[PDB]
Amino acid sequence: KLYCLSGHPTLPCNVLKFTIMLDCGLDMTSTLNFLPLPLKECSGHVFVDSVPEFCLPELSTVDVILISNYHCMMALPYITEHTGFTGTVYATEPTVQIGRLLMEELVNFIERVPPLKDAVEVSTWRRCYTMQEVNSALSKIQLVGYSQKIVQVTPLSSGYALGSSNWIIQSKVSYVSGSSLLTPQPMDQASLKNSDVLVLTGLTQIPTANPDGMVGEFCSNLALTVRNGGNVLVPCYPSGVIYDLLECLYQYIDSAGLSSVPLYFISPVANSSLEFSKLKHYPSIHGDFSNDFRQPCVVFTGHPSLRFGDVVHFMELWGKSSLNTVIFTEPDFSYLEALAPYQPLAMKCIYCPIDTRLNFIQVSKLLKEVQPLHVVCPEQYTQPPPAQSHRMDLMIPAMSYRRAEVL
Amino acid sequence: CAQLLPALCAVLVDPRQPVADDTCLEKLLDWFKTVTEGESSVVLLQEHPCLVELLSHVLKVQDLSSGVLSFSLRLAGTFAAQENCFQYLQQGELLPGLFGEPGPLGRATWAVPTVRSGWIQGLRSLAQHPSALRFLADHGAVDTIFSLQGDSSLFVASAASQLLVHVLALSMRWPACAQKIMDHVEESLCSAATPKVTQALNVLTTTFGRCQSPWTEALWVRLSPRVACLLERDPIPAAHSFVDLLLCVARSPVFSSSDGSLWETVARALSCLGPTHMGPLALGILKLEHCPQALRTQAFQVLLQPLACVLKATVQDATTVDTLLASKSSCAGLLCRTLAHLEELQPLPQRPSPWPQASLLGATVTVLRLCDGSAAPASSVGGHLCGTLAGCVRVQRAALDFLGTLSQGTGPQELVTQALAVLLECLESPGSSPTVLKKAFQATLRWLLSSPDLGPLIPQFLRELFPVLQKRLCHPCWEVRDSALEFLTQLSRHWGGQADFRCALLASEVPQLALQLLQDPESYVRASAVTAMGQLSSQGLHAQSLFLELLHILSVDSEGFPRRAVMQVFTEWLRDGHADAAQDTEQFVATVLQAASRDLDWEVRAQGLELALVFLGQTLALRALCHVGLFDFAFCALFDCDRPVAQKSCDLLLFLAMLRSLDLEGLRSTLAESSDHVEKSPQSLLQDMLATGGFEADCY
Amino acid sequence: EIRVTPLGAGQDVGRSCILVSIAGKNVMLDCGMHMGFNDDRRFPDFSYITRLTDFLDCVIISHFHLDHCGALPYFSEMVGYDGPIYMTHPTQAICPILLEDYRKIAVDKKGEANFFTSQMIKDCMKKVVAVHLHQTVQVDDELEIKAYYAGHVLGAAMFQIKVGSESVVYTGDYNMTPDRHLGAAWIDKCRPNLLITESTYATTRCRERDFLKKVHETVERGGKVLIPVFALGRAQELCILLETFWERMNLKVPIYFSTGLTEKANHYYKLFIPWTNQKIRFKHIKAFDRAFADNPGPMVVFATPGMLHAGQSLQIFRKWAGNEKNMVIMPGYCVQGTVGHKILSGQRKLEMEGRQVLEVKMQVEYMSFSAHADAKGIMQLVGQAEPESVLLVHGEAKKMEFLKQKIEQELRVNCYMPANGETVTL
Ligand SMILES: [Zn+2]
Ligand SMILES: [Zn+2]
Repeated sequence: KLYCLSGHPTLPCNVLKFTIMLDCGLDMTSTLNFLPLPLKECSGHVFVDSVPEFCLPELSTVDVILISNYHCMMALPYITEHTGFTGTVYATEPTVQIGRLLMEELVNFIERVPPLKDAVEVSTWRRCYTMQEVNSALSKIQLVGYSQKIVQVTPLSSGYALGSSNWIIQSKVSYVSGSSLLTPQPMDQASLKNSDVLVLTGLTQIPTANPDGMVGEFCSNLALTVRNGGNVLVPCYPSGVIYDLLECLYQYIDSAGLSSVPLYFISPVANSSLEFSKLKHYPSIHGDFSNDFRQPCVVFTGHPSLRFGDVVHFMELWGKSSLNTVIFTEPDFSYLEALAPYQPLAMKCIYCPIDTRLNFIQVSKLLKEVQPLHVVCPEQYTQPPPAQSHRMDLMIPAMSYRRAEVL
Repeated sequence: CAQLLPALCAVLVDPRQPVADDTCLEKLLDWFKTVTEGESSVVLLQEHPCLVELLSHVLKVQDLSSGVLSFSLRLAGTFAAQENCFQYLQQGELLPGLFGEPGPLGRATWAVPTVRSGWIQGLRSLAQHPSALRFLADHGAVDTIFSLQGDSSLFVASAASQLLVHVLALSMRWPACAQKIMDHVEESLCSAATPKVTQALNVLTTTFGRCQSPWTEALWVRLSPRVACLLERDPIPAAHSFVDLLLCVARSPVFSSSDGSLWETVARALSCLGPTHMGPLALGILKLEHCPQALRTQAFQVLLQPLACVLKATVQDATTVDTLLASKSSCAGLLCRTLAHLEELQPLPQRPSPWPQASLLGATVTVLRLCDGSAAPASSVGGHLCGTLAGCVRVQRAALDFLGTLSQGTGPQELVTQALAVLLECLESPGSSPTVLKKAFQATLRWLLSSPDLGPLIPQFLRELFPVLQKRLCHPCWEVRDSALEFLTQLSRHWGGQADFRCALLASEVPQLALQLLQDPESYVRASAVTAMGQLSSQGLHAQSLFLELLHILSVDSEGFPRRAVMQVFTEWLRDGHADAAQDTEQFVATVLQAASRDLDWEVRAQGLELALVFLGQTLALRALCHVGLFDFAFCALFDCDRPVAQKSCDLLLFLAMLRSLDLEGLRSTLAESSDHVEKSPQSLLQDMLATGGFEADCY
Repeated sequence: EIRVTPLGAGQDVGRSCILVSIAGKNVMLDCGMHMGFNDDRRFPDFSYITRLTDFLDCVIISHFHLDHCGALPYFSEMVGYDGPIYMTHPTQAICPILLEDYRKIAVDKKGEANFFTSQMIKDCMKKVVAVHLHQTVQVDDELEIKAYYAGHVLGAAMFQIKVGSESVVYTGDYNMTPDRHLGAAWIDKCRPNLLITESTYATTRCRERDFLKKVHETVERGGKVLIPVFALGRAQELCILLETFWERMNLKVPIYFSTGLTEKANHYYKLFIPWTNQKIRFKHIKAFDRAFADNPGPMVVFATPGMLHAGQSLQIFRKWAGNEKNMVIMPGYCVQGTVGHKILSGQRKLEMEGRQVLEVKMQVEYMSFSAHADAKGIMQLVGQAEPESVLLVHGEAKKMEFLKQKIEQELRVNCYMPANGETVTL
């Protein structure tokens, strides 16, 4: 069995009955239906005027959670502590620390100021967790290392980011989420070969885009506007695509000679996040930041849903002049739905999604090298994408929201 | 040289010496080939009898190195290129023994490819007269070339084949050599081995493209059934040598006036050869007007149809469909060769009269859109071309080159719009490679100058091109900023005076990004931005103190290409008469020639002397020449470290009291030959070979 | 199968253009050159592979030496190749300053007949996809390349070429001596089918001490020193010796330097620090001017044309002479046509234009500062890689015979040492 949940492909709560859970991810795509946090009309879009509620996946017996990432973690206290759950969580410490950073900054984002017909489920959207639930959930985590056995459930090193691992379970059922052949420690795909059931929830959300081409397309029109006298706003996380952005932004400063521009970074957990890697960290917008504002700066704010964080200030401030620019590097949130409560924007909106995860070519290569008995995937990774006429679904069942398939 | 020549002849065969340099020996061979043209070789061999002693030691001493063996064989061949020297080199049985068993052919040193490739060259040097033909015929010296036709070295095999061709084409000027050669050729064209068939075709290709005469007609008649029988073999043997033979036979019409079965050998070959080789033969047939139009139509319909499985499967035989869908390798190869052959056939007058310009542009645009997305599939063939050919760099390069060379064909403006609307999409595509961006910039440039005022609908392409040009000038790779600056230079050289290129360029932020590149880390991006902002400021589109930045780059920069580019920019600023370098003609040349004089570079000083040439051509006053150059930098430059810089000064001074004492013409005659002339001379080479002072080859 | 043809250098140093055919992919494994020759023999023979764009998947340039990259702007833009050329990041930057100096030697050696221009150098550099070390680059769906650390000069890499499970790694010009500069070669257990080594030092600190002793002796008795070097070759290795020893025993006597195509050693050292320190996995030296050598007293000058090719070096060497206190140090081969071969061959009477025999009474010394793997290091690299067959494409055949005998004796592997044009089949 595989009692699937949370029909988003990259953020799965796949409750693999056996009773294990394969990941505890949170969609958060609900928050794009709400007004910002500095029903109403905004450029023809209706918006709920409340706290931005979260798409909880649709738990007293699922004794195990195999959390794998830190973008894929942020549903943890919803089902760990406040829901009547007694059990455990496993990950590795580079995952857990910078996951805790994101959850703490999200509580900071929301409790500092305390498509609707097409919405998949509205009766399950609940309010945000609180710091006590965050700490109680993160107190249940039992750290395990790479390739170390915990049924025989073993994590394996993957190539997505720091501590991003993907797990296997022996009797055989394997699993993939957040993997990358281009890179962090490279994939441990050797042990993935002998398998009976396989899961491929973690793949690219923009398969027709080379990630290196998108890094170049980020740096190019960053430098195009910071050489134009205008700022740059990069809505991103303290941990995630920002480290790959910065290890190439330093190289672009070295290579193209773009200097004398101050790279900033504003997040309540960013000072605790940079040690995991000119970048002038400041902790917030109100304080010492207001006195150290050099005009052609490049601020890396805290949340890319464009309602939380300091980013809402920067869109309400910069969003009227064309010199300023926003570059969307996140493959999770919509370029256009997250920009919806600001849509009369003169500010240059740019979508440059850096996703280092598996494009379908190397998905097929990995499946050829592995040769599984069966392969389970999201229903969007079994049929071609709804935006393309290509052949970019893996050839080798499928799952949807609250779909319980049997193998 | 002639005084040292007995000493070196003693040194070369001396076993007590170390091994002579294989470059020294080949330079001696070049010297001997030079000297045995204006003098009779038997006179030379009579006056210096140490050479026959060297050759007799080669016959006699069994332990020479391979280099000196090859040197002596090629030397014997060089001397015995005349008949009298051939009989003089047989008074002691040297030549029959050198190339026969007594020489290196009958011992272990024959294993060295150097000795075999020297034996072939010695024979080719001597086989030039009837006595050499008799010596080749009687002693079996053609059987050895028959064996060496299939040698392991590609340098020996491709020399044995041309030695056979030369022996054949000189014997026919049916003699025993010319008949035994073609007997072996006919036996090999009927062989079951690909190497032997390849060798026979490589002999026939050369001997049919080299000489046109009745005996070649008889050869073609007696061998065209054997040639035509190769097309019934599975697989086809030596397809490219076969195609070369067909296109060298058919390019001479004297073989089609023979039995007609050449044009029926080609006609079946265009229908039975594999998908790799129908293209070259079809292009070669269409490149010549001698083939029948019935054959030519089938020759062109096998060239187009790879670009017709795309047009019939996208815009909403199996002999190409099975090729275009087998793999990315097969599809990529077929389309690259197809667009390359259409690049070759595009600018010819031999092209077919209904040249499908609109359909070819449609197919090219479709291939480009298949590579960079948004190519809708009209079938399942289109659905395999959309995923097989997506993100293919090599087909994108071939298609962009072809779409560049479709510019020359005149057509309606719809073709120009359709081409540019995908060239722009290739420019602004985030995934476009740097090489694809170079191809796309060159293709866009070719397609823009072919729009005859710069034309309607082109300014609206400029306002959509420049927001891509600015983003390309900030590219992470220096290749793409370099390519964008080259594009801006080559577009501001053509329409720099056009209204909608000065109204629409400064309305962008290209000049203020072409100025920020003067401080780019890469010397190439500083150099191509200096030439960019000379061409940008030659037409008045600067967007003042550019001269001081340029003079700063000429003075204190830490690279060479920026200073070369800066002196070039002043060179065309003074040729053109730019206002910065024409408001005060004397003072500018004065302040730039101190920067030019003290350089550690030679092309910068050469450009300074070119600038002095420009100033002296502007003047014709002599007091203006009394500044830091035009009489002083030239005098120092005559004794410069570099011959091109020195020659630039001597040519400048040829064009005052101190000018009288300088022997200009003798200085030029010295400064017209090599800097190596005192060491590429015969005497210096002999001394370098005789140097026993001493002190191994390594990396430079 | 794998078919390898050394197109220009299989049993000689120079014109390195080794060619490898694996399952469906042809790769060119250098584009070498040859000084000496001045007409179309300086370059490899590109008539034994015909179009090249459709036939050749990859071109791979090992390091920046002119005998491994000399024909690259000729092969690309005269012969007509439009494809990917794979140089490590340091090599891509040093190469257009090394090859803009051969264009100067050839421009005054009157050998610009079938030759690459400066614009052609830039165009060839714009076709380069500069890889990083230990990074797997995909050129096709199934063929990948991977650069390594060779440790010979600034940018030397040992490129591995792999389709599926079959592979070949070209270790062009590596080193196995960790010295006071670029370290030793590292290759992991790739275990390929073929290992295409280099065998220059086949039968193979003393030079480090002797160089400084020999300059130290003739700057304290009033003599002068000339080191003839190329632009960014081995001069930058000697600059740190002349700063480190001159921290110890200064004497504060001048040291000059002159290229014109670069800075003294800083663009070299922007690249040297991350390449040497991360990627394995000055006030004494000053500037030189054309009139700055007539100053009396001791002096040390590095000159722009290496090997005593006719240029700055020839003038300075011609002008120190007549003084036995003066001295010149040769660190390179100095090919036959050059004055360097004439003076380190044994001659002291040299001719020039007219009849002007130069009485060379300088001290003349030759300390070969070439960092190649000796006998032991080559077998240690073969032990590191553990291949199925070894190929030898650099060095003289007489020493390569003994290296074949040893590498077939202890390590039970098949060693091939083909001549130019010979095709070996695996
Ligand atoms: Zn070498
Ligand atoms: Zn080397």
